[PDB]
Amino acid sequence: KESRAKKFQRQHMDSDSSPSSSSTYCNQMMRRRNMTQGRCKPVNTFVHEPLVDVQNVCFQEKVTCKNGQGNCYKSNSSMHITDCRLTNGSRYPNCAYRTSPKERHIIVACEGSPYVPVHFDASVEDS
Repeated sequence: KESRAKKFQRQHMDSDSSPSSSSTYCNQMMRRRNMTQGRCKPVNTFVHEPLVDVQNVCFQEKVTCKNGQGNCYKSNSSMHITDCRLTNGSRYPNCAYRTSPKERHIIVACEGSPYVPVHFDASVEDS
């Protein structure tokens, strides 16, 4: 009863929660999202925008992927997100990140049917 896309949602898509995330949000969240299980994540970037939005991206714009195909795409515009990068030389099992409340574009790799983001690449700075 599980799927791939769904995993991506609870992976980077944190819309559920509200903005203004400065506290140890990521520091823990990232770990609570089953991302620090067994090991520690070097970096990450949550999202404060609704999926429906990110999804439209795959239909709004498109971009190249690691392989070199149009498997990737970029949001037609900026989007609320919560930066999350390791800090204090933290390491597994320890995991400390710096929650950075910001809002900008993003690039994700959508696939399958329907066309939804099943992976996250990295956030953008500007158009």
